[PDB]
Amino acid sequence: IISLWDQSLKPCVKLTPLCVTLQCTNVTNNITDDMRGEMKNCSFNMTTELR
Amino acid sequence: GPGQAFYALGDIIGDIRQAHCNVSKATWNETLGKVVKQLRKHFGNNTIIRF
Amino acid sequence: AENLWVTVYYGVPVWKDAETTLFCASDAKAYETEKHNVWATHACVPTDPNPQEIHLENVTEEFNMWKNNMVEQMHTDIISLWDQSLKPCVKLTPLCVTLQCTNVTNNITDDMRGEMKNCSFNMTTELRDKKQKVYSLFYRLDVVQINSNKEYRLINCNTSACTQACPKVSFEPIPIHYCAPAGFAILKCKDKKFNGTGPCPSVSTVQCTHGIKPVVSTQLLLNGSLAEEEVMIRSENITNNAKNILVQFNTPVQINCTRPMNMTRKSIRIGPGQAFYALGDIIGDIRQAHCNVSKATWNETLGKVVKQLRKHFGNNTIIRFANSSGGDLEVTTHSFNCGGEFFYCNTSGLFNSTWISNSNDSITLPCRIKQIINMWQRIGQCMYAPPIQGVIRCVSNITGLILTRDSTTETFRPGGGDMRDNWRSELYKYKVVKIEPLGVAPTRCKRRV
Amino acid sequence: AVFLGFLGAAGSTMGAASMTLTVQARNLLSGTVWGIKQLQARVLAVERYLRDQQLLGIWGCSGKLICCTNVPWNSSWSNRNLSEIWDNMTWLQWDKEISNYTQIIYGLLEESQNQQEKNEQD
Amino acid sequence: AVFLGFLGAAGSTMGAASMTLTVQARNLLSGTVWGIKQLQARVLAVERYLRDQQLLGIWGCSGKLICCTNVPWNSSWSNRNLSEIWDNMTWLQWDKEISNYTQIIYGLLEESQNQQEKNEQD
Amino acid sequence: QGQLVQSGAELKKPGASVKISCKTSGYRFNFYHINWIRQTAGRGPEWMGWISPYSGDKNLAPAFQDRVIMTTDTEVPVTSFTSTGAAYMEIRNLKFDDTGTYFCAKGLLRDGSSTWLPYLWGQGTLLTVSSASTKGPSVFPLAPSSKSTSGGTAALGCLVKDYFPEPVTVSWNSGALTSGVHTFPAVLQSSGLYSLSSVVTVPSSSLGTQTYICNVNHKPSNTKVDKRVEPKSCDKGLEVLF
Ligand SMILES: *[C@@H]1O[C@H](CO)[C@@H](O[C@@H]2O[C@H](CO)[C@@H](O[C@@H]3O[C@H](CO[C@H]4O[C@H](CO)[C@@H](O)[C@H](O)[C@@H]4O)[C@@H](O)[C@H](O[C@H]4O[C@H](CO)[C@@H](O)[C@H](O)[C@@H]4O[C@H]4O[C@H](CO)[C@@H](O)[C@H](O)[C@@H]4O)[C@@H]3O)[C@H](O)[C@H]2NC(C)=O)[C@H](O)[C@H]1NC(C)=O
Ligand SMILES: *[C@@H]1O[C@H](CO)[C@@H](O[C@@H]2O[C@H](CO)[C@@H](O[C@@H]3O[C@H](CO[C@H]4O[C@H](CO)[C@@H](O)[C@H](O[C@H]5O[C@H](CO)[C@@H](O)[C@H](O)[C@@H]5O)[C@@H]4O)[C@@H](O)[C@H](O[C@H]4O[C@H](CO)[C@@H](O)[C@H](O)[C@@H]4O)[C@@H]3O)[C@H](O)[C@H]2NC(C)=O)[C@H](O)[C@H]1NC(C)=O
Ligand SMILES: *[C@@H]1O[C@H](CO)[C@@H](O[C@@H]2O[C@H](CO)[C@@H](O[C@@H]3O[C@H](CO[C@H]4O[C@H](CO)[C@@H](O)[C@H](O)[C@@H]4O)[C@@H](O)[C@H](O[C@H]4O[C@H](CO)[C@@H](O)[C@H](O)[C@@H]4O)[C@@H]3O)[C@H](O)[C@H]2NC(C)=O)[C@H](O)[C@H]1NC(C)=O
Ligand SMILES: *[C@@H]1O[C@H](CO)[C@@H](O[C@@H]2O[C@H](CO)[C@@H](O[C@@H]3O[C@H](CO[C@H]4O[C@H](CO)[C@@H](O)[C@H](O)[C@@H]4O)[C@@H](O)[C@H](O[C@H]4O[C@H](CO)[C@@H](O)[C@H](O)[C@@H]4O)[C@@H]3O)[C@H](O)[C@H]2NC(C)=O)[C@H](O)[C@H]1NC(C)=O
Ligand SMILES: *[C@@H]1O[C@H](CO)[C@@H](O[C@@H]2O[C@H](CO)[C@@H](O)[C@H](O)[C@H]2NC(C)=O)[C@H](O)[C@H]1NC(C)=O
Ligand SMILES: *[C@@H]1O[C@H](CO)[C@@H](O[C@@H]2O[C@H](CO)[C@@H](O)[C@H](O)[C@H]2NC(C)=O)[C@H](O)[C@H]1NC(C)=O
Ligand SMILES: *[C@@H]1O[C@H](CO)[C@@H](O[C@@H]2O[C@H](CO)[C@@H](O)[C@H](O)[C@H]2NC(C)=O)[C@H](O)[C@H]1NC(C)=O
Ligand SMILES: *[C@@H]1O[C@H](CO)[C@@H](O[C@@H]2O[C@H](CO)[C@@H](O)[C@H](O)[C@H]2NC(C)=O)[C@H](O)[C@H]1NC(C)=O
Ligand SMILES: *[C@@H]1O[C@H](CO)[C@@H](O[C@@H]2O[C@H](CO)[C@@H](O)[C@H](O)[C@H]2NC(C)=O)[C@H](O)[C@H]1NC(C)=O
Ligand SMILES: *[C@@H]1O[C@H](CO)[C@@H](O[C@@H]2O[C@H](CO)[C@@H](O)[C@H](O)[C@H]2NC(C)=O)[C@H](O)[C@H]1NC(C)=O
Ligand SMILES: *[C@@H]1O[C@H](CO)[C@@H](O[C@@H]2O[C@H](CO)[C@@H](O)[C@H](O)[C@H]2NC(C)=O)[C@H](O)[C@H]1NC(C)=O
Ligand SMILES: *[C@@H]1O[C@H](CO)[C@@H](O[C@@H]2O[C@H](CO)[C@@H](O)[C@H](O)[C@H]2NC(C)=O)[C@H](O)[C@H]1NC(C)=O
Ligand SMILES: *[C@@H]1O[C@H](CO)[C@@H](O[C@@H]2O[C@H](CO)[C@@H](O)[C@H](O)[C@H]2NC(C)=O)[C@H](O)[C@H]1NC(C)=O
Ligand SMILES: *[C@@H]1O[C@H](CO)[C@@H](O[C@@H]2O[C@H](CO)[C@@H](O)[C@H](O)[C@H]2NC(C)=O)[C@H](O)[C@H]1NC(C)=O
Ligand SMILES: *[C@@H]1O[C@H](CO)[C@@H](O)[C@H](O)[C@H]1NC(C)=O
Ligand SMILES: *[C@@H]1O[C@H](CO)[C@@H](O)[C@H](O)[C@H]1NC(C)=O
Ligand SMILES: *[C@@H]1O[C@H](CO)[C@@H](O)[C@H](O)[C@H]1NC(C)=O
Ligand SMILES: *[C@@H]1O[C@H](CO)[C@@H](O)[C@H](O)[C@H]1NC(C)=O
Ligand SMILES: *[C@@H]1O[C@H](CO)[C@@H](O)[C@H](O)[C@H]1NC(C)=O
Ligand SMILES: *[C@@H]1O[C@H](CO)[C@@H](O)[C@H](O)[C@H]1NC(C)=O
Repeated sequence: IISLWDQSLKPCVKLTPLCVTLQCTNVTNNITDDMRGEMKNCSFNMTTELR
Repeated sequence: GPGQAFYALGDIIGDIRQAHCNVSKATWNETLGKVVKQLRKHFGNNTIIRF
Repeated sequence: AENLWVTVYYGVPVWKDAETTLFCASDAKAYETEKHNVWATHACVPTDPNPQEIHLENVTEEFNMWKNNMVEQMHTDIISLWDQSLKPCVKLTPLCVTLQCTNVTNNITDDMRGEMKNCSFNMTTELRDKKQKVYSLFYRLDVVQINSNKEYRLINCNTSACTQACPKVSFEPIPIHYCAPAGFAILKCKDKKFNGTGPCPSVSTVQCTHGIKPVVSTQLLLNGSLAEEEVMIRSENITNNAKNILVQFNTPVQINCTRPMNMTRKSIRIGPGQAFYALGDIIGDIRQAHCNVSKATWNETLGKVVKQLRKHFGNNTIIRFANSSGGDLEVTTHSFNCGGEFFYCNTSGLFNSTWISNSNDSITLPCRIKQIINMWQRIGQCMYAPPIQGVIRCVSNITGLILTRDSTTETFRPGGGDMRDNWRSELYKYKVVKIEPLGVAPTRCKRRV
Repeated sequence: AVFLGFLGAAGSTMGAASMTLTVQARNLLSGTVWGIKQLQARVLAVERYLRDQQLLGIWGCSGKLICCTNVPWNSSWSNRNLSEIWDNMTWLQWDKEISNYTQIIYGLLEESQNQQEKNEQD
Repeated sequence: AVFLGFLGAAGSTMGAASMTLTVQARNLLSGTVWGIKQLQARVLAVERYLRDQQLLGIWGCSGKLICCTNVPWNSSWSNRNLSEIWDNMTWLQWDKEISNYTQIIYGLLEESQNQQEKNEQD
Repeated sequence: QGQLVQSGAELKKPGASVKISCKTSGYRFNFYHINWIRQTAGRGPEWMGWISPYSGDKNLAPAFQDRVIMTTDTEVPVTSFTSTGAAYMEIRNLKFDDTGTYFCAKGLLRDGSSTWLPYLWGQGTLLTVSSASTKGPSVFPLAPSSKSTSGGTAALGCLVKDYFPEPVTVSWNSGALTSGVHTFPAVLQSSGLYSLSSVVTVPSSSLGTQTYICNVNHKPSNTKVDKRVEPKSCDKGLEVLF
């Protein structure tokens, strides 16, 4: 199951430039202070089709 | 890019409420008894098994 | 009286139709074209010095060139070998930097847009921080703009990260033979007037095919084997217009294609070790890549072909010809490789005709050149053709067409949409069979006590 | 000597094709993208060879070529005369007509051998 | 006909398991992450088959199933009576008890064949 | 298991173009031999010669050693075993003792001491060696008659009178009514002209439910008469049933 696992991911997309710093906030809501906000909404700089 | 395509999440459509799981209480309250019934054949005819 | 008894027989001449895993064969001379692995062979078993064929007398077998397997097999194989040859070579992943381009150095004739472009760009050096200002030239098809004053980017940077072919390998189509494993057979239909399908009267058996070279092109099958007696056409459904009409030749019409520009290959290092092979300045005049076909020879061969159309479309009909309808470069033009560059040649010139029958001259042809190719549905890859230094001239035989057809009268248009048909052109003579030598029979015999 | 060639007697009459039986058996064995292809083929060769050899072994024959057994010819297996077969038909024709009932005969030719061996010894 | 099945006579008495000997021999051969697995297994199949077939060949037998030889039964190889074995024991039991001295017997059954052949010819 | 086609032949004078062809179906055309035989009313059944389509070896009888020529054509396959060929024969020196039907018949099997013995036969092509001129058939309709009053069975047909030479073909409804048909031989009159009759037996209850069209085809004169036979009879033993 492990071998098949890595073999299925060998040709797929690597996120090596997805480690750019992120700028995040809590999600769009009437926050109930108790819930910390399970999701986050984040802007980041990403490289385009050109380097 | 190039060709590499990150599949991000976008905005949310609808209310907010987490992922949950449902198990019928009665069925489980019966199966747990069925299991403890087989524990006592290992831990003495009359013992108490907490969880 | 006598009662028959089964007797067991080994090595009975009985086969069954099947497919299997076939393997190559190369000429002994070909392993001396070393050129550091010219594309296929480096690991292939030599071809027999004394090959043999066994004419299966009295035998009849039903071929089906369209329902073959060595075509699907060969087609997937050429792709596999294709990616395997580019796995160790140089990837252009940082060659998607923005470019700053102008038209080429000339007294522009306003009509011509300028087929090439001269471009400065920032490139990374052998060190990850310092950068350069190198200049290179690109063909019109490779680049596309975004709007500083003007700019450009490579057309591949929005589709796929590409890899450059090592300029060490060659693309020469060498004769490859397809041989069968042990306990298997390949049947050769030695029938002159064979239309590919059905019972071939005289059949022979052979282990390996004759030398079939991977000449890959569109609308024009090149360098293959001509028909023996008459130009015989082959099509799955002559009635269903949506099926390509593969045409085989009887005379090899001669074609001479060149690119006159004497060129520069400047090795731009984008380190470390990675070495982009850019084009440099141009040495000499400017005039595109063209193709020459003798008008008279083609005006005669076309008659020879239409003569065989009328045996399908009525004793007395009119067959017009037109150029491609519309689509990509790979479909509407004469996509092929010669000497290292990929020509896309307009086919409108040859298809000028209309057929009403019941000195020295040539028909010059105008080709565009591409380097960044996306060959195949989308599964070749995108690959940068390393620029060739010098003048590139090749002479070739044309041996067939890949036609298509659009009800008063009917016209024909060049196709070549899919690459399997190219192999089906020369792979029509062969079929694969399992050998099953367990023949049980009755005879008047009992086993000893 | 008569040597038409490998499979050369596939279209000749079955009696005539009995004359060339050693040539077909001889060439049956014929003892990195390309590598996996070649190797795979080279394994399926010995497997296709050893299946038929295994059968020819467990039918007691073991001896290459024509081999007799004490199985009665159930006439329903395409009843024709002997002169109607060994002077007329060819092996492709033949195995086609017999293909239906082939498997049953392979099954019968199994079991009879074993009993023979067993009580033969003893 | 009696067909208990492949290995069906592994728990029956050895005499009774002599009755089913063709079924086990039949199914012994049974003629990219997954690919290397499958292929490796498919090679070890023919190797395990050809080792035992090689032995059955160089003991002069060559003939499938029960095969006699002129080797004397050294009684120390689990001395029991014949009725004490072929009406009572099962083949797993048996080969377990005989497992100790097996290799020696395989060695002896080698050498005697050869001399037989040699002077038999000549 | 296939049937061999034999080509019908023109009446011919002691000199004229002479040939008869033969077609095939449902067999491997080059294995089996091809034997020719001719049955005249004066000398009996006589074997002429045989020829193999694969090799081409003809062995003729000395009685046809210098006046008959045999020919075979090329095979046109259908499947891996079955095929479709043909073979002609031209018998020159047309004497009057040659008058009479004659045939094609192929060999039995491919090998042995009985390779060519004729197992599968043909339909039959008929000659008439005659200086006498061709004559067309006078096709009259024959009136139905009572075969059984209690069982309700009748008979109706056509009469082909005064034709030369043999033969004349007679069909029904372009080939629809073949059950109960009985065609009688033609007698030659004291003049040189034949005459035959023909009658199919059909029930008496079929009047406006089936059309009866006797199609008399005579090829040497190129005439096709399509007579309509009336289902109303004139017998006083069948009128009891209508
Ligand atoms: C349909 O079929 C025709 C004919 O079959 C075919 O035309 C052939 O085209 C190719 C190239 O397009 C031609 O190949 C070239 O041949 C010559 C030299 O070959 C001869 O040279 C020696 C000299 O003694 C002879 O003795 C010997 O026998 C050879 O026959 C050259 O022009 C080419 O050499 C270069 O290109 C090849 C790699 O691409 C290598 O063969 C060779 O190493 C050379 O590469 C070198 O070029 C670099 C330039 O700077 C150099 O720096 C490197 O070191 C590099 O190694 C080439 O071999 C062939 O001759 C034509 N046919 C004939 C009969 O001559 C058509 O192409 C074909 N159709 C299609 C679509 O392909
Ligand atoms: C492909 O398939 C075809 C047809 O199925 C095969 O051709 C047939 O082959 C068989 C043999 O297997 C033939 O049967 C034999 O027939 C011969 C011929 O008869 C003799 O008489 C002829 C007329 O008098 C004469 O023309 C013949 O001449 C030939 O022979 C020699 C050379 O061999 C020479 O004279 C010529 O060059 C001709 O070629 C011939 O002399 C006959 O002699 C045989 O009888 C003997 O053999 C049988 C056993 O086969 C035996 O039982 C007899 O008692 C006798 O001893 C035998 O009948 C057959 O005639 C061929 N033709 C057909 C069937 O139409 C062909 O062989 C297949 N090819 C392959 C590669 O297998
Ligand atoms: C996660 O965080 C991101 C932030 O990056 C959010 O994305 C932004 O979402 C907001 C909505 O909350 C977007 O703001 C909207 O933009 C629309 C598009 O504007 C265009 O057109 C207008 C003129 O029509 C131009 O002025 C402008 O330049 C654009 O060209 C506007 O149409 C919207 O206006 C509507 O809302 C206002 C609110 O006051 C009303 O007053 C108006 O009348 C009108 O109804 C609105 O301004 C913003 O564009 C998004 N930016 C990006 C980069 O995506 C995600 O929404 C957020 N998601 C979650 C789940 O938290
Ligand atoms: C694609 O576009 C690129 C632009 O990046 C072009 O490359 C430039 O090409 C021009 C020629 O058109 C080059 O200009 C020439 O530079 C030569 C080298 O200069 C060195 O030496 C001089 C002193 O000798 C120093 O001043 C200088 O700093 C350098 O150290 C000069 O020798 C040339 O001078 C000649 O031409 C002038 C033209 O007026 C005459 O007046 C002179 O007398 C003399 O004959 C000339 O200046 C330029 O250097 C190239 N730059 C780069 C980065 O390559 C490609 O040519 C162009 N290609 C195509 C096909 O369009
Ligand atoms: C993403 O990139 C933006 C520009 O697209 C950057 O914005 C800079 O932010 C710094 C403050 O950290 C300012 O001093 C600069 O003037 C901004 N503009 C520049 C550098 O061009 C920033 O680095 C990134 N912002 C994120 C990750 O939230
Ligand atoms: C899990 O889901 C299934 C289906 O959604 C539930 O089964 C349904 O139960 C109702 C009765 O309350 C029936 O009317 C439906 O026909 C059932 N559906 C099916 C597909 O059988 C089940 O109750 C759920 N269990 C829990 C614990 O939530
Ligand atoms: C390539 O890099 C050069 C520097 O080698 C860059 O030149 C800059 O151009 C911008 C205008 O777009 C000026 O504002 C800067 O002052 C220039 N110098 C810098 C940033 O050091 C430029 O980004 C690139 N030029 C191309 C691609 O033509
Ligand atoms: C192009 O076609 C010509 C035929 O005009 C080929 O020349 C023949 O080649 C074959 C062997 O392939 C020889 O047997 C013939 O004798 C040659 N003919 C003549 C007139 O010399 C030529 O080889 C073809 N070139 C290719 C396929 O690259
Ligand atoms: C294309 O241009 C190059 C120049 O870069 C030519 O190479 C020269 O060739 C001559 C003789 O052929 C030599 O004497 C020079 O030394 C070469 N120059 C260099 C820089 O190597 C080449 O010949 C030209 N090609 C053609 C077909 O004219
Ligand atoms: C294709 O090229 C060949 C060779 O360059 C041309 O053949 C030459 O024709 C001339 C006559 O005009 C002869 O004198 C030469 O001997 C030929 N050369 C060879 C190698 O045979 C041919 O004419 C060209 N064809 C086209 C259509 O341009
Ligand atoms: C096929 O040839 C026709 C000419 O017969 C081309 O039609 C011309 O297309 C251009 C577009 O680039 C127009 O400007 C012209 O007006 C068209 N001419 C006519 C007479 O309609 C057509 O583009 C060609 N197509 C291909 C794929 O080659
Ligand atoms: C292929 O050739 C045809 C004709 O040789 C080209 O069609 C010409 O298109 C231009 C406009 O691009 C028109 O001005 C000409 O009148 C057209 N010529 C004719 C004869 O109609 C065509 O552009 C070429 N290229 C392609 C891709 O089809
Ligand atoms: C097909 O060929 C014809 C002629 O061979 C070309 O027709 C030209 O048509 C224009 C006006 O329509 C005339 O002015 C030219 O004189 C014609 N040519 C000649 C040689 O007379 C036509 O353009 C060709 N079609 C393509 C697509 O190339
Ligand atoms: C290939 O040719 C053969 C004959 O030359 C074709 O077979 C015949 O096809 C016609 C109709 O086209 C039928 O009426 C015949 O009955 C066929 N004969 C047989 C023996 O089947 C065949 O269809 C052709 N196929 C192709 C793809 O061209
Ligand atoms: C986000 O949620 C955290 C949860 O602890 C909370 O403390 C914080 O104030 C929130 N920030 C917002 C709503 O900007
Ligand atoms: C480059 O060529 C195009 C072709 O349309 C032309 O419009 C443009 O003016 C040219 N630019 C130059 C010569 O700088
Ligand atoms: C060929 O096409 C016609 C109509 O386009 C279709 O009816 C037929 O089934 C197709 N295949 C044949 C004739 O084998
Ligand atoms: C040559 O071409 C012209 C038109 O280009 C055509 O009319 C003529 O028929 C052709 N010659 C032959 C012999 O086909
Ligand atoms: C022998 O042939 C008959 C013919 O119908 C068949 O029913 C029978 O099953 C066959 N024998 C065996 C053992 O199957
Ligand atoms: C036979 O059995 C005896 C029992 O002790 C043993 O010692 C002897 O080695 C055996 N024979 C051989 C040849 O080993």
